[PDB]
Amino acid sequence: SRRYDSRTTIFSPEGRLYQVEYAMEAIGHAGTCLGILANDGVLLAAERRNIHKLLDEVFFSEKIYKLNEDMACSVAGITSDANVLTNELRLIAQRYLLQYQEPIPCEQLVTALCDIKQAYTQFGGKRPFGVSLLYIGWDKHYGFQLYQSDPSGNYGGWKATCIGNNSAAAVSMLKQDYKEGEMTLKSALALAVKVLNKTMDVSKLSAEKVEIATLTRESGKTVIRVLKQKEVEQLIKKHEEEEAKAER
Amino acid sequence: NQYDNDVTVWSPQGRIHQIEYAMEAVKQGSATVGLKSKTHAVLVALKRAQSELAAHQKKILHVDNHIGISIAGLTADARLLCNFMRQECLDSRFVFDRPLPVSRLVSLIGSKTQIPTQRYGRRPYGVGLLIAGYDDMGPHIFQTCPSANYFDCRAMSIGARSQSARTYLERHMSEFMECNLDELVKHGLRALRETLPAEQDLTTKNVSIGIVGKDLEFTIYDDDDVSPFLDGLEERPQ
Amino acid sequence: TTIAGVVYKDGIVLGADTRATEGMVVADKNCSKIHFISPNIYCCGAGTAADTDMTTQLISSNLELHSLTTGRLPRVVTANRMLKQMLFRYQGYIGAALVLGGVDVTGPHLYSIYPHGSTDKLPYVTMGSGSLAAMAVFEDKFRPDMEEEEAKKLVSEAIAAGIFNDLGSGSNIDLCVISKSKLDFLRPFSVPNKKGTRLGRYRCEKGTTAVLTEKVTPLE
Amino acid sequence: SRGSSAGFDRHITIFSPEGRLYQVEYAFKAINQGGLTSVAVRGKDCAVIVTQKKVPDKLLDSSTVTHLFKITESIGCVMTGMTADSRSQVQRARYEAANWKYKYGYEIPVDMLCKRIADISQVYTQNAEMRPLGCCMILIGIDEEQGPQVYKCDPAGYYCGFKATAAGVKQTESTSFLEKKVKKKFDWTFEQTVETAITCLSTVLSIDFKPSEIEVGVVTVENPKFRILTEAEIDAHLVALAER
Amino acid sequence: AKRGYSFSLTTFSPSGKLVQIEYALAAVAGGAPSVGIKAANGVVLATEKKQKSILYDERSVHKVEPITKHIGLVYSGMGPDYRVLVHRARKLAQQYYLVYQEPIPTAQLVQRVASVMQEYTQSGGVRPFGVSLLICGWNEGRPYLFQSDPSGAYFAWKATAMGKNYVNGKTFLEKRYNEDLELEDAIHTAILTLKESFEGQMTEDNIEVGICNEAGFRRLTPTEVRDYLAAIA
Amino acid sequence: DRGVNTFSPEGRLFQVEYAIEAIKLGSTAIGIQTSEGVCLAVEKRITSPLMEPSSIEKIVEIDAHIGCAMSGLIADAKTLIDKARVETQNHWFTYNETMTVESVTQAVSNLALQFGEEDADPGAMSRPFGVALLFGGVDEKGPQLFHMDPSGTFVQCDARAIGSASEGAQSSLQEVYHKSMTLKEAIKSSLIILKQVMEEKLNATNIELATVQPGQNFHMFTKEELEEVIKDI
Amino acid sequence: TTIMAVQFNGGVVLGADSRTTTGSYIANRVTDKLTPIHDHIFCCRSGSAADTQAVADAVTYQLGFHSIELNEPPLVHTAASLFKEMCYRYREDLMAGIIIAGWDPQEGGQVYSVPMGGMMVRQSFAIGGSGSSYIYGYVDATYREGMTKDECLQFTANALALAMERDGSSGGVIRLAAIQESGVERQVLLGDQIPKFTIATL
Amino acid sequence: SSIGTGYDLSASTFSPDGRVFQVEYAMKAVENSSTAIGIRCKDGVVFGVEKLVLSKLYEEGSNKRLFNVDRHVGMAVAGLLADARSLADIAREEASNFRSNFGYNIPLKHLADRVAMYVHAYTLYSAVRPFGCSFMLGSYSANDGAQLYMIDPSGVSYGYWGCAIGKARQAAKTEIEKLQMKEMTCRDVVKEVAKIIYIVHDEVKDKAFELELSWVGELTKGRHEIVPKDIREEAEKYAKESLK
Repeated sequence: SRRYDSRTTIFSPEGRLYQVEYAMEAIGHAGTCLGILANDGVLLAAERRNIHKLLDEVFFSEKIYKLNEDMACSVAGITSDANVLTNELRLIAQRYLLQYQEPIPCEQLVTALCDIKQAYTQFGGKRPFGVSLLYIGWDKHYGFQLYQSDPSGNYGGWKATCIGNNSAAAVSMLKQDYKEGEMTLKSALALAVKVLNKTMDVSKLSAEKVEIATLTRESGKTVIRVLKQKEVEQLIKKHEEEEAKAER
Repeated sequence: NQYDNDVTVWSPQGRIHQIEYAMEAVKQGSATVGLKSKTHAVLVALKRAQSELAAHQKKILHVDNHIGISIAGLTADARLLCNFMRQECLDSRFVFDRPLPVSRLVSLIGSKTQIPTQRYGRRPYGVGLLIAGYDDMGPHIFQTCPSANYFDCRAMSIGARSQSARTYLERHMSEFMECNLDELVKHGLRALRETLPAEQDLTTKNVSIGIVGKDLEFTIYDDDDVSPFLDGLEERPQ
Repeated sequence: TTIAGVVYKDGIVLGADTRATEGMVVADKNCSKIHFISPNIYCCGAGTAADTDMTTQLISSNLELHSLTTGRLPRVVTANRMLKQMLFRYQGYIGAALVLGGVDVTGPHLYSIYPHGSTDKLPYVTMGSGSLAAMAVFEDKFRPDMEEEEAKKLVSEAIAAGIFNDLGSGSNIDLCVISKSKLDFLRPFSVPNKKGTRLGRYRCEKGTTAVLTEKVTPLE
Repeated sequence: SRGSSAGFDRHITIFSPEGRLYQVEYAFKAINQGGLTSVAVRGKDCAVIVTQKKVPDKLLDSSTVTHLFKITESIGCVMTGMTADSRSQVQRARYEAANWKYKYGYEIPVDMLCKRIADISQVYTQNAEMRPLGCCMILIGIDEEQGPQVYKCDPAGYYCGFKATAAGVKQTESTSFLEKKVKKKFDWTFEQTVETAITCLSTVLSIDFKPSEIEVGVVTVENPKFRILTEAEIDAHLVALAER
Repeated sequence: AKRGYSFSLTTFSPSGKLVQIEYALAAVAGGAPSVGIKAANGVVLATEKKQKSILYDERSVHKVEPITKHIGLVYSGMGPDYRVLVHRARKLAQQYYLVYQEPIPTAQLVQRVASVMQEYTQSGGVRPFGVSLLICGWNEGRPYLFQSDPSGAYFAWKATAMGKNYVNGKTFLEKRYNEDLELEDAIHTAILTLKESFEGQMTEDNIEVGICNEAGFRRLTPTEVRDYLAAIA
Repeated sequence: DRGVNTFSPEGRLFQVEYAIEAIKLGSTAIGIQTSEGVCLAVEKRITSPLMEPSSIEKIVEIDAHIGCAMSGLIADAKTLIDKARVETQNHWFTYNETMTVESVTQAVSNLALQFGEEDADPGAMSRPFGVALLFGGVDEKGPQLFHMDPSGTFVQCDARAIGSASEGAQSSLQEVYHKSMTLKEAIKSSLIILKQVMEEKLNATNIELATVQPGQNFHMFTKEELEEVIKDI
Repeated sequence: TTIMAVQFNGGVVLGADSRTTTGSYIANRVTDKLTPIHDHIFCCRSGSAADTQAVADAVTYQLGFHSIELNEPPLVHTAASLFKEMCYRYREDLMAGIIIAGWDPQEGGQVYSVPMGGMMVRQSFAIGGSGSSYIYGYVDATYREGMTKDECLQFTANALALAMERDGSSGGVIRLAAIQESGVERQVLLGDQIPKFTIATL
Repeated sequence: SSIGTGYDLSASTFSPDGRVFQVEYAMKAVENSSTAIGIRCKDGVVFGVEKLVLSKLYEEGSNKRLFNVDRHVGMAVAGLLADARSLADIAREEASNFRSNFGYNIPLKHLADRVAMYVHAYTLYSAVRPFGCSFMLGSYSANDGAQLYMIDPSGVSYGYWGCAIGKARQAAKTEIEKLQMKEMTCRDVVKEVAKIIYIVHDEVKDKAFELELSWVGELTKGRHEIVPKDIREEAEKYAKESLK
């Protein structure tokens, strides 16, 4: 029995978890996913990996998941393990709504799932979830927020972050253009396209390869929408003309 | 080489090494002698001391009014089996009122010790016991091993250098049946003396005696109570 | 509640009323009491209305799971044994009085299942509040091996007898005819009762009710 | 690669680099460890089972040594492989057959009995805790609606209906013998189906065996009850073979 | 007496790939070819039913299995593992009907089936399935087609191919498949995609085909397969 | 790699033998049994002058009549002492009397080989306690001292030393101790041997002294009364 | 409810009424209380209709599986013991009065009685149910030792006819069953076929 | 036929050639233990086990290899005596549960099947090891008559007229072949059983042995009893005289 055991919840000589770090390698192969914060709203931008001629396209989104009335998340890593985690996030958000009769704060929902992901790394002898999650939402305590999640159960509140393929190069590119406390949603969408175009395997950029979703508070209500192809096409062309205007 | 880690793994020769390694625990502990007559059963045990400042280890333990044991091996495994033997004797006196026969109790040990020798992640009881008991059939001397196999013996000695004691008991086996209580015990110490080297002999501090039978209940003699038995000893035969 | 079943030359005719009452007040005028089990077996229901629905739907769910694994049409004895064993385990706490009737490979089979878990195989059975009035029609006019139209007339008269004579039953007569090749689910077979139309309407004039606060919310 | 190994793919029931289950593949070789061959042939009137009855010494009681088993009054089977695993699958088959009649009212079909055993043996294939059963069950019996049925389940979990089947050491050789008989149009009667089954075990193994060396079990339309022929009736079929 | 392993058998490699899932995807690739095409008017599923011995009874065991009145399944890879997925899909479809009193949406059933397939890649002492599934259905006046792999991921397809030479199937599909095809035309192009990788003549016993529309899902009888197979319609 | 309950070719468990080796790295402790009481001495071993010396407690009271000194892994010891404190109060609740020193030691000795992987509770022990203990107290039999080790073998001792320099301190106790010595000589002798085995010089805020006598209850020596016996170097 | 089983040299003769009442109303006047368990083993049901039918189906499942494991024709004592274990263990939950009678190649004709308590005893003749109380006087006086098959058929029919006459819970149709080495043969006594007994009038 | 690394460590693991070595090594444990014989006669069964004396200090009757499963059932064991006693307790409980449910003495053919299923259940898992012992069962009644069964570490049960298990099982079986146990009375069998053990016993490899015999037939009215001092020594006298 112990001969066939892989030993997942065990420390290494250097003081680190192997199965967690190997799960971190799994996310680095997945599609590029970035989310950035603005003054009037907050948005997510993800690289769609499911690209084929004979795909049906039924769902509203591929990697953007709706969790709450005021909250949404994005996925980087294994799609199957993500479907379990996103379903759990929807349950925790509803348990809080049943108990307190008010929407769950953004930080409380992120920490709740990260407690479960930490449990898998400490006890159980099972493989950890190889999924990194980017959360966007609004609460009455702090407002518009952005969060990053790790397989170890590690969370962090960001203003501009990226996870997935070419994550190290993209986060440095986001560090170059971002302006603190002055960025609007209009300039944020232009910044997101700028990063995705440069940090990608197949360049030029088409509407089918990318997926952008926005979260904005309108008339005292949170509005979460996935931008359609025609809306995305305009954002690419606005950056495409900026490429031509650069040579002058 | 790789078959000596678990009890569940069988050797290509048709053996279990983990049970055989558990038997080595009995051989490392000090020797104890168990013999019987027609009316009495006596346990004579040799005590060990890690240092001269520390007292000698307890070797004979109580089980019931008619049953007693002398252990050889692990101390914690000895007390764990002793508590089981005490509980089974209490259950018989609670339900049937009568004292539980020795043959019944030894069979219960052979049932409990068999369980962990077959399951994964479980170990055999690394302790050998010599059981002295008296029922309505006479005196009894029983030998239990780390393996569930038990022995009904006339005289037996198990432990460190117990082979020398085993040879003495074999030459005087026919004498035991018609022996007096005082003489029966003297045969026990003389066997226990053979285990020790010619440099040292038996004293009041390292000898424990447990006697049970028709005349009296099980009683353990330790320091000043063991001295009437030691006095009148035949001199050391090197 | 008046439910009945019959066995004729070809198949089975099942009957039911449409009155559902809360105490001594009519709650539903048009209520379905003949329930779907399988494309060949149907079951009438009586007793506790909530218990009747959920007991039927569970066995119908299990038999659809059973028929697709076997690859052939489910048997009436399979529907009977499932209802018999499940109701027995609850010791009659689930108040479900059922009349099982379906056409099988073996032939026509009619059963009557009691809430405690007792089953009776008979050519004709009556269950519910007006079961005594319905049985009286069968014990007087029933004959072995009948025609389809002759069997349909007998059950309709049996249900109607429970409708007029029993206070617990009323309104429309529902019939379900199942044969070896044909399945007729006549929902309104006979409507003996009719409401006297309102000759003098008391329609409230526009703006006769006093309003304190008004709020209008637009929709997409 | 064709024959590659990684990790513990040959010790526990897990996938190999190619996508093959080695432990499951070794279970088929455990069937051939018994040194016996079973042949099943289906006719228009009956289903026939024939198997070797090896008695190495006179010390053994011949009546007790049998691979023919009764599950229901209408359903019988034969076991090929490890006898310890064989009896365990029979006792489970007897349980599933009785439970079907209790829960569903009517008697279990041969099609559903073989499917149930195949689903149980699938659990061994997916779980690493236990090894798959090193035995093979060939079920016979008449469905009261379709007719005679012959089914066979694998340690892998594969179940299928058959016109003619074989299992054991001489499995692949005897299956080729049945193919030649099926290709040609035959009038499959009671005597025709039995004689084809016996000759198959007599040509491949090349023995020309005695009535005490084989065991035969038939299920006919007139008698749906499972019956063993015994030495008195088996000899009658054997003496009739040496005629043409 | 038994216990059961609590540790996972599927673990992450130093590279970052799940070793057991990729080998399970290798197991499905070495199976019989299976095709599924949505036609906006109906759904068609066809698979290779090669028996390669004649002695086997062809009508006894089916590869195309119905789940409910409107949903069916076609697979590639291992047979025994598929059968357990059928019973589980049938039970999950009935659990939805008992609660909501409405025929289960195709998109919803696939989510529930893939969730079970995800478990066996993370649960203690179990290997993943060596089966990829093609789920068809009809609800809200719209046809549906999905694909669920050993990993637990699900994809929506217009037309796709599985089994051996799936790369040759999809390339032939994107060359032949067109939007707004009739149900009868969908069967013709589905039975032709299976001919791409087959060898050894097609007979009514050699392949198995099932259709799904507004009337519901049903398996086509060997008589109906016979007419759609004799070269012409 | 092997299981926790694995026997050696020698005839003993591995995990138990390694737990004995764990004590040899811990701090030294000396206990002496006298006719008029039992004294316990232990080094605090302060790593940094910033750390509070009063926080380091290696001698703790189980009851008002029994004290206990610990060596090796301090963290594991506090679990054993806490269990011993409950057992004394459980016996007090049931029998309305104080437990004997031998009985308290036997109660802790029952938790010796209660470690294992299979056939155990979800929150059971996986490894033995790497702690050597010195149970010193006064009952109706008089002043007694007991020694316990990871194996669970408990025995009465006149003078016992456990820790890093266990071999050096024991040899010094063998040439000084006799049956008819006084308690003041027992405290004096223990301190002279304690400074010999230490690496850092003996100080008032460096040692712990506790005496249990038939006269009074468990007494912990404060800094002021410690210097009263330190002045006699 | 009236049930009867009489033992003879060849095998057993069974008899049961056809009336099942839910208060004072007949729910079924055609009830078959003779339940087959095996090829030669039958039982007679009395008491709660839900309870008796559930146990009878459970014994059929238990004995059916038992007979195949031993590969031997089942004993009447074995079949009655399975009824005994269920009636005794759940005696506070079940209302059953089962009389088990059949045939086996080892002993022959056997009649066993399992009353409300859960006990088991072998008898030459057995009567149970509500209507059995009225015919205790008749059976004790008419019974002869060593009666033939034909005599036992008349003996059961007469006793049941007198029971249904007086008891309100008993009535309808007499159902008889004769079991021997040959097999099981059943007959149904109708309206005018019933044993005639005069009504005393002034 | 020997695998070193893997395949032979767990009982839930198949070897490349399709064998379970953990069961085979348990069969090697019974080969190292002394021979145990049992011959079925016309009116019962007679058992005979040679008990190797390890030390002269042990009492006569200790380490008994003859057990009473039921009042009519006997048990002769070979192999590891630790596992032999545990299987005896399971056999005793199986016989106890049958009488408690049905009310009559358990048939040997059913008892041998139910215990062998328990023996088999220890050969499929890694959590438990197969029993390292083989045993025999014998009973006599009025209806069933004389019956004898043998169960090996794998879990296989067969009927025997005369079986032997232990050190020299091959040498013992050749001696039973000469005997006419079909026609012989069990009183003459005890005389012949005793002399086989004396011939089989290797007195240059092994030291000394103690003879143990058992009755179960019409002579003891069906009850399994131990052979009295008068008959045992009378058969032991013939065993020594026929040796010359």
